[PDB]
Amino acid sequence: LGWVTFYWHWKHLSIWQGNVAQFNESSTYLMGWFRDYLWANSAQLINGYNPYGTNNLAVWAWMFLFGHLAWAVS
Amino acid sequence: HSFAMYCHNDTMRAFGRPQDMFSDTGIQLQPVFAQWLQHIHTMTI
Amino acid sequence: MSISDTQVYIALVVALVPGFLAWRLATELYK
Amino acid sequence: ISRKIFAAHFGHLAVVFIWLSGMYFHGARFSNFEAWMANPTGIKPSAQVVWPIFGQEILNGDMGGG
Amino acid sequence: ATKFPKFSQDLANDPTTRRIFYAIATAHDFESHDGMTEENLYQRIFASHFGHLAIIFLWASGILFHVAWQGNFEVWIKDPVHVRPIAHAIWDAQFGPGAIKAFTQAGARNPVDICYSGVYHWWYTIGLRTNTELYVGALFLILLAAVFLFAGWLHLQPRYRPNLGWFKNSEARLNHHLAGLFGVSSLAWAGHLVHVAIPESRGQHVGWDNFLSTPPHPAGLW
Amino acid sequence: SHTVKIYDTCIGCTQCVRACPTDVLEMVPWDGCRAGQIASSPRTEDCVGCKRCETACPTDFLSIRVYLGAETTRSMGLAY
Amino acid sequence: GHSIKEMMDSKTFFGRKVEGPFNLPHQGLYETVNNSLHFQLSLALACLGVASSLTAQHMYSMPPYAFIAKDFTT
Amino acid sequence: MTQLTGDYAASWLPWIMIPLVFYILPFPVFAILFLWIQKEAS
Amino acid sequence: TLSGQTPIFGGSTGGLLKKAEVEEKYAITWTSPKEQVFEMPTGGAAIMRQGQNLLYLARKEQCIALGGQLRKFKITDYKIYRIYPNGETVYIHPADGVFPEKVNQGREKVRYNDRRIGQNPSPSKVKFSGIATYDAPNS
Amino acid sequence: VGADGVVTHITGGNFATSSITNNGWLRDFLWAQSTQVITSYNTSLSAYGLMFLGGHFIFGFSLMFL
Amino acid sequence: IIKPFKGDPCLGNLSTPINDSPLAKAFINNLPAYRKGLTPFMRGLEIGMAHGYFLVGPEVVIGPLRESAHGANLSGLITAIYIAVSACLGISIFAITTFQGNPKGSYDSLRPLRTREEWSQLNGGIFLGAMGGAIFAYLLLENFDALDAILRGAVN
Amino acid sequence: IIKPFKGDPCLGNLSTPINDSPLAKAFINNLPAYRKGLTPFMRGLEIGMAHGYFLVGPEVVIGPLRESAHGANLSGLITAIYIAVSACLGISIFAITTFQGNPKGSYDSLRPLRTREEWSQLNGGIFLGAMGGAIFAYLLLENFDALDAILRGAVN
Amino acid sequence: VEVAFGAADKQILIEPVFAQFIQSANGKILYGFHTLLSNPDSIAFTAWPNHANVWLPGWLDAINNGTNSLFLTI
Ligand code: CLA
Ligand code: CLA
Ligand SMILES: CC1=C(/C=C/C(C)=C/C=C/C(C)=C/C=C/C=C(C)/C=C/C=C(C)/C=C/C2=C(C)CCCC2(C)C)C(C)(C)CCC1
Ligand SMILES: CC1=C(/C=C/C(C)=C/C=C/C(C)=C/C=C/C=C(C)/C=C/C=C(C)/C=C/C2=C(C)CCCC2(C)C)C(C)(C)CCC1
Ligand code: SF4
Ligand code: SF4
Ligand SMILES: [Ca+2]
Ligand SMILES: [Ca+2]
Repeated sequence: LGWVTFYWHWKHLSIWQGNVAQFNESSTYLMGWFRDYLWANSAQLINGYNPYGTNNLAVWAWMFLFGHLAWAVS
Repeated sequence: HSFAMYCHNDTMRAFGRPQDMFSDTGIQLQPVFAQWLQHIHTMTI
Repeated sequence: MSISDTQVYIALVVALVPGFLAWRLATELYK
Repeated sequence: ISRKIFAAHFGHLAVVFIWLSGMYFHGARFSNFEAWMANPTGIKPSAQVVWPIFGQEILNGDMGGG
Repeated sequence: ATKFPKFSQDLANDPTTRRIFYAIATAHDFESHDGMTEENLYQRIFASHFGHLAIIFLWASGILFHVAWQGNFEVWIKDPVHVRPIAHAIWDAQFGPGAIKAFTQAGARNPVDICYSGVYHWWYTIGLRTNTELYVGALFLILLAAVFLFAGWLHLQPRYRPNLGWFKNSEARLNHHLAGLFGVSSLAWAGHLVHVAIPESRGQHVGWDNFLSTPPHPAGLW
Repeated sequence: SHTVKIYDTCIGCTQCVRACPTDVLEMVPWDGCRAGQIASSPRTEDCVGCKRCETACPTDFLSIRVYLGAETTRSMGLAY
Repeated sequence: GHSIKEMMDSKTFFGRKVEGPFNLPHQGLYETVNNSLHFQLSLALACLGVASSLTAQHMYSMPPYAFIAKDFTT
Repeated sequence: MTQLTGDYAASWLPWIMIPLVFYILPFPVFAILFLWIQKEAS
Repeated sequence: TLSGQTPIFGGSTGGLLKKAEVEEKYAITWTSPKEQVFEMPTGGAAIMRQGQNLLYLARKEQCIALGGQLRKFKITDYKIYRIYPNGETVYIHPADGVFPEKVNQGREKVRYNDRRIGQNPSPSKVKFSGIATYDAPNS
Repeated sequence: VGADGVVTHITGGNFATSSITNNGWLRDFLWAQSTQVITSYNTSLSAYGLMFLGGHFIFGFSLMFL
Repeated sequence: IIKPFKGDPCLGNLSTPINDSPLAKAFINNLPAYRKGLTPFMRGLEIGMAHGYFLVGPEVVIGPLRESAHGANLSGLITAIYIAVSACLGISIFAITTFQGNPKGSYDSLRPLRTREEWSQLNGGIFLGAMGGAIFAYLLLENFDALDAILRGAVN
Repeated sequence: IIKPFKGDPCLGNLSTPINDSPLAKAFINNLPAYRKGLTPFMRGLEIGMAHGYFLVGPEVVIGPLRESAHGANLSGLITAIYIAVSACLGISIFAITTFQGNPKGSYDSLRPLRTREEWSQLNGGIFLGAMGGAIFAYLLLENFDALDAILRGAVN
Repeated sequence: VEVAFGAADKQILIEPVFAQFIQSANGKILYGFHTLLSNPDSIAFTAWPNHANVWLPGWLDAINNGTNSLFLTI
């Protein structure tokens, strides 16, 4: 379910953003799954609090990092 | 005192309290004994 | 048009009825 | 035991010398040490060229000086 | 030689800290408790389903109460595409001024949470239009969760505990769970959709004081 | 307070008794072996649970078991 | 009506001598399911983890709710 | 704004219920929940 | 009871704790024909005396790990006691005077099942009963 | 260094302000400095983009045995 | 030199210059937890007052209210109320729950409070101790501008 | 059901769901007046603090000084000083005068304080209890404008 | 490795032609299998003895509109 819901999300994040030819050309190899889905879409997430401010994703930028701590402590 | 001060800064930066965290702008923790050895090794040349 | 100030206090005393009945069940199940 | 220790250090020192003769041989035949010694700023240090098979000659990037 | 756990006496004489944790992850395994027969087994399955249904009905009454009180279901229902729902409000007393401002979103006058559950879209479809129908649906689910905590207390009293022949009545339970639990309650939901949710999707307001007079069809009941 | 049962597939090779670190097992006389012995566990209150008697039994699907049960202060090895 | 205890042990199919339902021996399965509270629990979680996948596979493709297709996060 | 306000009805009620159930009441609750965990039988 | 001189040990840290004063405490007692040095089960090394030795240990696995060490010093006469805090010294190893490896008579087949191990009953035979499946009085 | 004397560093004084939160290590170090190994396909740094992803395999593969 | 603990080589401690000095034995056995001839209320009253006094410290200069002056000393007192209520809660909870048949062992030093009437008297001391000290360090901090003057002769 | 009081039909009480419940018996017998294993000072210190805390209440908002703010909290504290001095006067006066040969009957529950050394210790508890509570609710009321801010995030 | 070594055209790309047949057997006319509710001259499209597919013209407007998640392009 980290392969089901990673593929539901990236197929739909390419339709909602209009870039349907992003999923259709770079999901056939594992770099585009890592470059165009994980690395690209986490840009607006980890900037939930930069040194210059704080927006409405400041709790999702914190829970995203609370969940790396809970995974690593496992 | 090293990792949970990175979780104090991580919570103050998310709260919008950049004056409450262990910064050079907030609560300063200066390396007093290691800034002094940088002063010794340039005054003995 | 949100609910009134009294309707919050009405909900707090109605939910003492499943708050006390939750205590009658949790002790009849013999903790 | 100690004769096995002493004789296994010699076979180890004969393994470092194989690797140390592979760093000097690759600087001898497969490097740009001539072009790097003339200009150690513009020319990038490189040894270990790659064979033309499987399309992996894309790893042979430009190191300055052809 | 402690009292906790009272269900297993091989763990109450534990001299270590294993007693606390192994009494948590064994407390619902009723089949391994000391001094339990099969008839007393099923009567605690049955009366803890009642205390579990009340958790579901108190949880669903915390969805409804917190969007009637702190949500914008009156505001969202007029432009349901260009405004975000509100889950509840924030009271974290250690916010800075940069997090009061950042979380004061969706046209609120206080910090709030944008509801990503989709219950606003569910109640717009089934015919809920005001913050009062959400409130009297939240007060009803509180009282509905009270008749299930009372029923669970009822079926542990010795005049009301069912016997093992009633729990092992598999053919009579399949008759009523298909016809009554799945059939009638799906017949009843088609009753809500025809009477309330379809006419309220067409403009007219059908409520409790209104549904017995106006029929849902001009060729109605015949 | 574990439970060390002993089954009749024993051969009396005394290997579980030499491997026990707490003296739970001991050899009693019997009739169904060439050694004439079988193990018995009279000091099962001293069973530390470590199943070292089980690694020493040479009979296939071994003739001695330790059933880890209600653990106590001397069945968990606590010197504090 | 039907007696489930009879449907397990029925070994007669219009004069033939089949071993049970689908020529397979299902005898003694009534008192296996009915006494086991874990057979009844495993069949009820398998039939609820299919209805929970079927919820997910259908509610994105055939949305039942008003303007939930145009709310990309919920 | 610079303060936690509430536009909703009874906005004084999170002002006391959030300190109550989160740092005022649980240490009483963890005391009562400790006095039956470590209670002896006779 | 028990008596003997303690070995030359310069104190340790892995020794007795508050359990040994309050619950139970063990004591091994051997005699040595030599002034030799042995390894302590509580970490370190001690010199045993030439008379009756006496060493207080905290649990029974420390005594028989020490008893298995003295048997390599050809000392096979050790007695292990168990000292309750009221002073009651029981004598537990070896119980009959004979070591449990070699067989003696009068001893009992205690905790013995008269079946193969593979023919223990199923756990659905013992459902809602007090016994476990390895107690099982049939065969 | 330019033709005046000021120095423009590679990330630019980034350690002083953002290396005190470990969201800053995640955003300003691991995310922002791996833009050269992520976008290293079709180029001469192509093997580093494969060893980056072949490395993540062996870590997750290690957790089968651990 | 380090000899075994009170002459017993079998006990699990050492008679080391830190625990068995002349100095550090006469300092530890004269702290109020170990001083001879004290009622358990006077033990707890002296233990508490040394703790309420410093616990208002780390919140009035590096707390969330340090930018102000009158509200800084409130948040440092409110801290030491909550640290010392929830600690004196935990030792009434301790004595209720450990004195039920095992009075720290009926059968011994470093814990000389083994009675449950010597612990319920202790809990009354640490409460009134750690809040006399929390107020004395509160009245010496909200009156600091008036105490800088009388310790510098500025009041003539 | 209502049975006779502890099995005695001749005693003048009933074993009713209010006095002989499982809940209301475990709540009353765990209040500090009835809790098992408490010294009488710690009984009175907990009884008093719950009483000094609320008794400053009804005079700072409906008293004669309610129109002001700094003088309102003084008249509420001065009330709870006088309520709790004259109540802790009345129980030193009680123990002097009832313990003279009849210690609440030498021959029994609901009044477990029958010694006169268990009552003189109680009177010291209710005095220091009901004036720690009267000051804690005084310091939380004269600092209310500074406590509205830290419970609303107004101090950043 | 093929995209990394320059030659993205040397990828092995299996077109999933069995689940592209499912959408073309339900009404998706994008691929062009032209059978069985993609072929309007078929027995399943018309339902020749009764012609009571009143659900069908509304369904094919949904599956062939490219703005919903109903049977996405595969
Ligand atoms: C008509 C009479 C009737 C009704 C309404 C019920 C109702 C109920 N019983 Mg009862 N029961 C009955 C008669 C009845 N029973 C009789 C006669 C017996 C004697 C044998 C029992 C013995 C019994 C026991 C032992 C227990 C119950 C329990 C329950 C509760 C189930 C908990 C739940 O949430 O369900 C589900 C709620 C829903 C809204 C169902 C929706 C979710 C399902 C999974 C999806 C439905 C979709 C459908 C299946 C899809 C496929 C359709 C198909 C055509 C394609 C429920 C309220 C349990 C209980 O006590 O709970 C308190 C339980 O322990 N019953
Ligand atoms: C179970 C559903 C549910 C959930 C998840 C919540 C959640 C929340 N409520 Mg609550 N609430 C509920 C039901 C629920 N409520 C109901 C039915 C009422 C009407 C009486 C209320 C009235 C209420 C008020 C007045 C306030 C909240 C507030 C809050 C927020 C913080 C908690 C708090 O301090 O207040 C404490 C909670 C209560 C006083 C009542 C909750 C108890 C309900 C009735 C049942 C929950 C118990 C549950 C079944 C236990 C099972 C779980 C367990 C097994 C682990 C939090 C988001 C605060 C807020 O608005 O934040 C900004 C606030 O002050 N709620
Ligand atoms: C180890 C050591 C050390 C240290 C010490 C320390 C750590 C310190 C400290 C200290 C402290 C920490 C002190 C304290 C204190 C205190 C006090 C002095 C108190 C008080 C008080 C009071 C007086 C109170 C009062 C009151 C009351 C009773 C109530 C009412 C109110 C009032 C407030 C009035 C050194 C190195 C130096 C040396 C020696 C040894
Ligand atoms: C019956 C009941 C109830 C009721 C209850 C009540 C009636 C209440 C209350 C309450 C209260 C009424 C509480 C209180 C409190 C308190 C406190 C918490 C205190 C305190 C204090 C302090 C802390 C002090 C301090 C001090 C001192 C010691 C001296 C010096 C100064 C100072 C101030 C620092 C209900 C229904 C709810 C439920 C349950 C049962
Ligand atoms: S259990 Fe092992 S050692 Fe004991 S008699 Fe059987 S085979 Fe021999
Ligand atoms: S569990 Fe350990 S002590 Fe017990 S019989 Fe087996 S080896 Fe001996
Ligand atoms: Ca601040
Ligand atoms: Ca007046």
